[PDB]
Amino acid sequence: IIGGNEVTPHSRPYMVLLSLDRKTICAGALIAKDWVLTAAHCNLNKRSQVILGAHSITREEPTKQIMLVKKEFPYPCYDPATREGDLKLLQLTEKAKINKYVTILHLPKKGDDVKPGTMCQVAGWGRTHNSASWSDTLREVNITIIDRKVCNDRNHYNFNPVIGMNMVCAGSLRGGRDSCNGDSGSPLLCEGVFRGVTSFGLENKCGDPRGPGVYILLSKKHLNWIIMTIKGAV
Amino acid sequence: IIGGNEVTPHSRPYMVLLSLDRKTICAGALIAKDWVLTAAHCNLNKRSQVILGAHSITREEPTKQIMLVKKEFPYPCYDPATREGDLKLLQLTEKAKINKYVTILHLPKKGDDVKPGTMCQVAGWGRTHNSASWSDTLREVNITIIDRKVCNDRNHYNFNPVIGMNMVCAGSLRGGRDSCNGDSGSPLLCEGVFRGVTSFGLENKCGDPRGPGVYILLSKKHLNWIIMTIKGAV
Repeated sequence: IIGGNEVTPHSRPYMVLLSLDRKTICAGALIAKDWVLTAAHCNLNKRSQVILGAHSITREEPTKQIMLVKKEFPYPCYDPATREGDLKLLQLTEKAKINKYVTILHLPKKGDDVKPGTMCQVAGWGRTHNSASWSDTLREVNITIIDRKVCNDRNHYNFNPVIGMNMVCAGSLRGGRDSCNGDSGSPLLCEGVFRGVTSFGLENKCGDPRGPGVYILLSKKHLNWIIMTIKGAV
Repeated sequence: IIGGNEVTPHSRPYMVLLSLDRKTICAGALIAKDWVLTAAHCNLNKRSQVILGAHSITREEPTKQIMLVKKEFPYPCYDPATREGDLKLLQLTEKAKINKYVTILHLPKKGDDVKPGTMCQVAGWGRTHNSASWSDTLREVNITIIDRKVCNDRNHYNFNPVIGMNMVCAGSLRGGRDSCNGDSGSPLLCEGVFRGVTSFGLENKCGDPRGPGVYILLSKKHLNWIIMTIKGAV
């Protein structure tokens, strides 16, 4: 997260810290006791870890719950080329113990787009401005969705890549306010409601005006798949 | 087809006439002896007929090879909301008789994106100008590829629907030359190469400058699905 601030320890109990390996981490959201929603491009291995109730990566916290992935459910229509439908569902081998520091983030009751100018927040352990490595403590920044037509104009992504109707832009026309490397998969909340999944921006150009954050919109389509997968398995 | 002309009987032996029902028809392309490529939104029913070597819908022709669909293969990631990935492979119960009036249209070698200004054409038995009734004879129109960026400008689709990198726009800036209802599924030919499949325009406004024809681009992802589907047997 760039241009944000360190949140109050455990003030965002739905945040999931995904420790992929020693060189990369991602974020996610607990949408069910045994289900985590993250980005499809976030690669997991035997060295990865799904941590709940955390604030600091290193610090040993009693609230943390390190869970295991029973099975990965990437969005079948994911297109790694443009990062379309960049969503992946993590089924946990055991139900997370829901409490005050570990809670569920409910899905959007409807999959409607987000109007430009709406205010949204984004949390994560990704890198910041004055740093190259990830942030040890959770951070969040306030941003605003940019009209997707602007998201595609010459001052921005300029059809490279194209931002479709299942994606939202958000950040700042001036920049400085944005999610970075490590925040991928972080749940995008607008006006207090889960609306998207952090997907991508300009490589190494986090916070740069031309690369406002891009999030997968929890549209009707995506929503129907998510719900179908939670109940489809056992 | 609007703004075109009646082709020479059987001068486009690769064209497939899809008689869906009594109220609707579509077009397609014979990409293999027993394989027809058409649009996913073209609905077929028990009494639908895949007519080959046709020119007239009504008139009786000895070059016609009335076929039947053995199984439909719609694009697994086709989105009916945005007509995204609007494609469908039809497997015929029996292979066709390749002759002078019945040919196989070759698949693109590379899933390139046609450059703006390129000359292309489209044939179909769809409706024409001032003549709301579906043409009885096959027709083709010479069209040009319209820059995707322009295809999304305010003076056009204005990012709604949004035309992605997997879709191309062709027709005319001044309008008048465009594919129409009934021409769905028809193959887009550019420089003599199969480059796309007819998908949509503007409801009852084909030929309108504001809404140039949108064609699914035969990109790599799409071509692979095609080549991967045929080989599959079970």
